[PDB]
Amino acid sequence: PYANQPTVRITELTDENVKFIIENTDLAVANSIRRVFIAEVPIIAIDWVQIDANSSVLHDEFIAHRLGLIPLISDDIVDKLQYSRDCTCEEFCPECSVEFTLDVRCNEDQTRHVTSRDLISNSPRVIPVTSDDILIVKLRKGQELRLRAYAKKGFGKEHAKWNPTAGVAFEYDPDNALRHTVYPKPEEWPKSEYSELDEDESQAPYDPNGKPERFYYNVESCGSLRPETIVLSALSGLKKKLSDLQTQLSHEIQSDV
Amino acid sequence: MIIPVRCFTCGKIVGNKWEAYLGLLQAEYTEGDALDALGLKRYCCRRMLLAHVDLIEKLLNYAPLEK
Amino acid sequence: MNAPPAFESFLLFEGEKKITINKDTKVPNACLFTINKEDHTLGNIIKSQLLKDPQVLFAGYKVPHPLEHKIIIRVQTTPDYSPQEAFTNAITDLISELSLLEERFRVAIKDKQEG
Amino acid sequence: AGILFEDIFDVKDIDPEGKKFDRVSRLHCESESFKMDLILDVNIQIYPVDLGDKFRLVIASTLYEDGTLDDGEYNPTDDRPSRADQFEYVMYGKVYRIEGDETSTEAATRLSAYVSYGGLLMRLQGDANNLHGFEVDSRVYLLMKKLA
Ligand SMILES: [Zn+2]
Ligand SMILES: [Zn+2]
Repeated sequence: PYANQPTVRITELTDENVKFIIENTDLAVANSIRRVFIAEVPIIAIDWVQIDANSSVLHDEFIAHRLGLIPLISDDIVDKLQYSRDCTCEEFCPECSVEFTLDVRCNEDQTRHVTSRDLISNSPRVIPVTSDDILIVKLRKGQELRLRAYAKKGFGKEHAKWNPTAGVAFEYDPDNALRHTVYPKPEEWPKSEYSELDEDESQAPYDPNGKPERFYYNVESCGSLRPETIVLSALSGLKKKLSDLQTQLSHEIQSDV
Repeated sequence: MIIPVRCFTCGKIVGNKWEAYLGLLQAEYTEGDALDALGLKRYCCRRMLLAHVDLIEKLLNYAPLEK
Repeated sequence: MNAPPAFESFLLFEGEKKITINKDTKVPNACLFTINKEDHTLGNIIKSQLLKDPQVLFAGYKVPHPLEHKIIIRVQTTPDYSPQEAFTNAITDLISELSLLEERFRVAIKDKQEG
Repeated sequence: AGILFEDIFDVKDIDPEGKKFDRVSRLHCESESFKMDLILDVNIQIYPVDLGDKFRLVIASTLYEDGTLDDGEYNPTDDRPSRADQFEYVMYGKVYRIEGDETSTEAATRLSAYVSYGGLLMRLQGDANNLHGFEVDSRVYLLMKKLA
């Protein structure tokens, strides 16, 4: 009735991808960790946009939606920041938001590409993943775009703009031993990247005593958070949800008894 | 209209890869090779640039309301 | 025009209790837990952890409606073992597993970087 | 006690007509001693069965076999009565038909016991002497272990 002792083996570690294997844990635990990668990892993104001038061929909400999807480097100050709901200040403050300024006007005949590089943050650390550049809008001569934007702290449950990761690869039981999927013709299915069987055989022999374990992960960051920090933040957030639920359950038990 | 950020399915940044894709197509590369050069592996990401039609370039042929 | 706010899936509004404990009168030593603003991420993990307990006779969770944000976890245990105790033990178990996993993952990251 | 039928069976066929189900095969068996025909559906991927292998099939009203009803409810924590765990494959079902060879005046000399184990059906044909413990709509435990 006690906790399994999971182990981690990290195979690939880049600035964009972390490929790791978690052993000796439940399938539900692994899937919840995967869901938190997408849903419950806090990340800073633009949520409040106010436009002073927009002469571009894209309307105001178009460019606002494009701005909100621009990832911002939230590696360390995301934990320091507080949700605007939990912040004591009205509107926005530096302890709950990062302000952005955009001012682009096309004066030359050549087309003007408004990029994330033209986003200017009041913080030196929260940068739109520009150490190419994400295109915001193209400006013909005589077209102008000036706006102010505030970046809030949020997670992917509220909006996909706060999804810190690209496609999270998840896999368990590479050679089909638990038969959680049944192949009508196993011979015509490509072998997994983590398959451990020979070319001659298609799937592993059925294991009645087996259970899902050794879950293969490949979390691809979108640049807002380092891909290793995504897993750390996910584990911390899942543990925080469990701890809050435990506190409220303890209060409920004491009150009802 | 314009190259979308954040590929619909997975969420990879593809808004910074349209001009590079156009250049790779213009110089040597085929579309499949150009997509690989940009690191667009998942076909959800590949269809973002492969099926993109850049109408904003046609929209820039119209004079602005204010000179 | 009837779009619910996007924060309505995790934010508790005024007067909404996070967890409600109600006994199940059909079976002895059985309880029903209603978690508000919670989804499969916590429900599935709690159900899986409760099944590891030999003293838990029944452990299941469900979302009654996807458009609503609520979890019902039904826990039945052996005599002289309250389902609330099993729930608390499962949560502590999950926290202990997550802490160990986080420590080991940090050690693995340190080993991979320059090592 | 609480044991309704016990015999050593030998598998004669696995799928005489065809493999109707991937995980379920139909064992056509004949017993020594009592000389009784057996048709049984057995989960194969869980309990593989080959052709011409002996197994001891025991049909009992209760696993405890000391004379207490099982009440038909699942409880993993019932090790206390020391149930019959001497078998590799244990099934739990209900007999739904007892067909016979009786004809008006004369009594039935051969009986057929039809049992559904959650959907895996069993027919046990033989002389009425050893099948008289079966009653329709009664819970039955199937206990089979392979023999060397
Ligand atoms: Zn504030
Ligand atoms: Zn994609």
